[PDB]
Amino acid sequence: PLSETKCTLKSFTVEKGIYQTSNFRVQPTESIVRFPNNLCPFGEVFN
Amino acid sequence: VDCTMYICGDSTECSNLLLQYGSFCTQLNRALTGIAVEQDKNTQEVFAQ
Repeated sequence: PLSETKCTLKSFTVEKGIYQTSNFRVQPTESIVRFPNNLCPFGEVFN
Repeated sequence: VDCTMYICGDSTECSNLLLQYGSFCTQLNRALTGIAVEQDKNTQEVFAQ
């Protein structure tokens, strides 16, 4: 995280202070598909 | 305001194209930071003399 700011100032000298390096994001663990709790009568057609 | 995320929600398909407009993404941050930096200079000189 220190090296990425020096690429923002383009300089090898980094003046005393606070600099804003590229943002970070939290990333998703998993997908959650949810559909409510008919059925097609394939037991009534095929059987 | 993060241009990359604002314009392109979390998606590289849009993120790639944004690279073609160059500094438009960054220089806004430079503008906003330019504001927010001095916003404390205002309060600096007004209240703390």
